[PDB]
Amino acid sequence: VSMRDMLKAGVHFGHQTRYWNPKMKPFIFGARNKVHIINLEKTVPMFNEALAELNKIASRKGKILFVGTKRAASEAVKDAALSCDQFFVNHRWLGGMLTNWKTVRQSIKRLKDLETQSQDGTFDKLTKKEALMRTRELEKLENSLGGIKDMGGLPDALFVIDADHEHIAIKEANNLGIPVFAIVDTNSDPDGVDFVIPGNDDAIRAVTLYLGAVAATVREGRSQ
Amino acid sequence: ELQEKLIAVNRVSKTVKGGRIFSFTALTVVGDGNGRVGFGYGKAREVPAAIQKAMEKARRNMINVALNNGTLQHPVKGVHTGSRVFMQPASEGTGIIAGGAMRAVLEVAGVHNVLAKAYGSTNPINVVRATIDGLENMNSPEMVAAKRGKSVEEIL
Amino acid sequence: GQKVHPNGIRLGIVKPWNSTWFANTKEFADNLDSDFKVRQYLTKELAKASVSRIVIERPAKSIRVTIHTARPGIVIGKKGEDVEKLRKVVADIAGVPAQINIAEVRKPELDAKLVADSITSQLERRVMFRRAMKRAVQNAMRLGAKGIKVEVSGRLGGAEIARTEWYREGRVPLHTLRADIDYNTSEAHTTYGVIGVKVWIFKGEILGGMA
RNA sequence: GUAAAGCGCACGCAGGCGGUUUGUUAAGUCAGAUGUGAAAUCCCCGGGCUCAACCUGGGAACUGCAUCUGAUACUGGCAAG
RNA sequence: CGGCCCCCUGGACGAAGACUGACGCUCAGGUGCGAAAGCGUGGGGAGCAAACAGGAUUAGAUACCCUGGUAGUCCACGCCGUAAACGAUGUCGACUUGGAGGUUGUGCCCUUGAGGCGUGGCUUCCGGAGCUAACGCGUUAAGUCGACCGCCUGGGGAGUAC
Ligand SMILES: [Mg+2]
Ligand SMILES: [Mg+2]
Ligand SMILES: [Mg+2]
Ligand SMILES: [Mg+2]
Ligand SMILES: [Mg+2]
Ligand SMILES: [Mg+2]
Ligand SMILES: [Mg+2]
Ligand SMILES: [Mg+2]
Ligand SMILES: [Mg+2]
Ligand SMILES: [Mg+2]
Ligand SMILES: [Mg+2]
Ligand SMILES: [Mg+2]
Ligand SMILES: [Mg+2]
Ligand SMILES: [Mg+2]
Ligand SMILES: [Mg+2]
Ligand SMILES: [Mg+2]
Ligand SMILES: [Mg+2]
Ligand SMILES: [Mg+2]
Ligand SMILES: [Mg+2]
Ligand SMILES: [Mg+2]
Ligand SMILES: [Mg+2]
Ligand SMILES: [Mg+2]
Ligand SMILES: [Mg+2]
Ligand SMILES: [Mg+2]
Ligand SMILES: [Mg+2]
Ligand SMILES: [Mg+2]
Ligand SMILES: [Mg+2]
Ligand SMILES: [Mg+2]
Ligand SMILES: [Mg+2]
Ligand SMILES: [Mg+2]
Ligand SMILES: [Mg+2]
Ligand SMILES: [Zn+2]
Repeated sequence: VSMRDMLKAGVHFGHQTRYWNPKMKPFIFGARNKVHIINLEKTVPMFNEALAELNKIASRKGKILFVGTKRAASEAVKDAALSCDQFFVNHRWLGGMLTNWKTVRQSIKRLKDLETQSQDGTFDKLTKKEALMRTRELEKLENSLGGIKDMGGLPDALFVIDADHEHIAIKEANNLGIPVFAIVDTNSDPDGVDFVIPGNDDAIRAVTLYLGAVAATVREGRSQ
Repeated sequence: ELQEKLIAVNRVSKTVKGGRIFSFTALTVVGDGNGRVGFGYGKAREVPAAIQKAMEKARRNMINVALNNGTLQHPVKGVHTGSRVFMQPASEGTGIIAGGAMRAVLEVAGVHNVLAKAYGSTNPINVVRATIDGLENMNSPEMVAAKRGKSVEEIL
Repeated sequence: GQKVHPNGIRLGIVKPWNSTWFANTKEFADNLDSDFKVRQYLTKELAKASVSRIVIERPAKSIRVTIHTARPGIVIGKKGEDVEKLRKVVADIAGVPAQINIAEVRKPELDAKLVADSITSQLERRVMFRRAMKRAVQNAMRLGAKGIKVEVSGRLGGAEIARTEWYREGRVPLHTLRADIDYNTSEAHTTYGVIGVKVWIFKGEILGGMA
């Protein structure tokens, strides 16, 4: 992504000067209208160097977890993961999603069992109310683990939108040593992101830019 | 090939509305006998469940120490809360001169000749944390040589 | 809180009867007394053969006893002899031509009666109760039981204050009538009194009624 | 700080401590040497009682003290800043 | 330490210079100051109020409640020298991420009041590393160090006896 490509999307935009985090000073161009302005001169090379690492991970058969819980951007992140055959979390993050992996596996198995059971049959044997209740539980399990049913094991890389909002995820990752790739607004604490991208995390246009560029490079890394 | 060792078993209590509920806590250590050592602490309603819980926890967070032919590299101090352990290298055949909680940790960690001593509290949990912290801060001639930008011969 | 007998509450839902004959009101009590005596004699003479169940049918003018056991050879005896020896005395007790069939329990650690009587036999040979409890529960869970609860009660270890200790592993839903739960009891007569053992074993819910 | 334990607060003599630069001094300190530090005991290598305890040869040690000759980074003295 | 005014007087701080040239820090013993109650002498005395006098309440009230009410509280000059005299945290110096206030100086700039950008003193509250048994402390440390002083060594006996 080129600085012009970002700037038109509005990547330079930031939170209010009232709400910023201390470590973000190096990445901040300045202030206008009491608004923090992010410096694309740092943003572009860091994003490119992160894309290099993401391409490397995906080119060694890496499993990638796209992470974002914004109600606006949930579907964008889900489609972003689907466009590169990867795994995602678009619904509210569950604590212990990575650290408590065994419990997630039981939930994954239950979701698989319900969908397999409906295809196999015996829903006729169940009472009509019971069969409908089982379908409702299957829908709830899908709304909870649609993205990670096929992750199989712990992912090899994480992509995070608004790292401050998803702070539990990054704490878990660091506890596991799983690398964190994150779009970091001025209000976030950048310590947890090993490849940090400072940029707007709310705006739909810039978020979609991040996701599309990452997914293009991930498909490229897969293709070899 | 990871030798394990139970250090202590305590009987803790907690009074729910009706009466007391007794639980068992197990403090254990595991190690490969060649410079990798970890400790674990487990709680359960019954003793063997607590012990096995501690065993799995001990396998996790197994730190690596820089040993020197079965003894330390230099005298080292390890302080956790009240407990304050002093460890010091010794010659071959000295044995493990240490207190119980230190003896288990040192024996599973892979040292055979140390002279240790525990000052302050001798609570097994804190003593174990103290001695593991002391072993972790131990430096090696090659490590300090790379750190200071000299060669191992320029230091010894 | 008292609990309904989990076997009796599922009769005709997922569990069958142990007696499956028909009788009017004038030969009903006679039939109950007859097959009570039959079951009593068979449990007395076969206490070492690990007998799990005694089903009793009464065709037109006969009686057919099916013995669900875990050690068929011991029940039959060599050359197929002891089975006939007990068949003739069953015919004497019932006062009608008798037949004896023998069905083998291929996995004894999944039958509630066998687990319970094993636990009681270990108890009256002064084995520590928690050991036998844990071993039974783990053996059952290992062979594919989806849940088991074992409860031993009454003056354990020869104390002076009787207490009840139970241990559950897995899923044992007692309020689900659709669930197939095998339940049995047994009593050990130790030198300090009688000790009661109860075993629940859950083997998965059954869909489609008795069929 | 709350477990025993900060004087109720200040001023202040004796006392302890003292920024920075050069010169000098050589008291502390340091190095070497000489004298002395009884023998026994302790310790090391040996020898003698059949072994051991025990006895015993030589050494090491006796961490000290005084003196002489040096060293001058540091502390002290003195002088000038 | 609390109305206002005058007279005499102590300290702190800031701006810009000039001057002195280590003249410093701490401090056993010593000296002074030191709430309230209390003491001695004299004065004063509205309110308040130990003691006390009643009225009640209460098994009991020598308490709490009520009506009175002396010393005392006030002033002058002496004495006393003790408080949960507390931040339960000795004094001095250096160093170590932040954020939000109060208060009091001050520099510079803008059309100037207004406002902006600084820079000191004191002070209040969150909190990072670190520390701590924990609670918590956290640039006004209970953090990292240095100088000197005071003090502690199980509870009771006892801050008592001599
Ligand atoms: Mg102690
Ligand atoms: Mg009932
Ligand atoms: Mg105290
Ligand atoms: Mg004080
Ligand atoms: Mg002073
Ligand atoms: Mg002086
Ligand atoms: Mg000096
Ligand atoms: Mg001096
Ligand atoms: Mg000398
Ligand atoms: Mg001598
Ligand atoms: Mg000899
Ligand atoms: Mg000799
Ligand atoms: Mg000599
Ligand atoms: Mg000098
Ligand atoms: Mg001058
Ligand atoms: Mg004094
Ligand atoms: Mg007074
Ligand atoms: Mg008086
Ligand atoms: Mg007076
Ligand atoms: Mg008077
Ligand atoms: Mg009055
Ligand atoms: Mg006092
Ligand atoms: Mg006060
Ligand atoms: Mg005090
Ligand atoms: Mg200070
Ligand atoms: Mg003040
Ligand atoms: Mg604080
Ligand atoms: Mg300090
Ligand atoms: Mg402290
Ligand atoms: Mg005492
Ligand atoms: Mg006194
Ligand atoms: Zn944001």
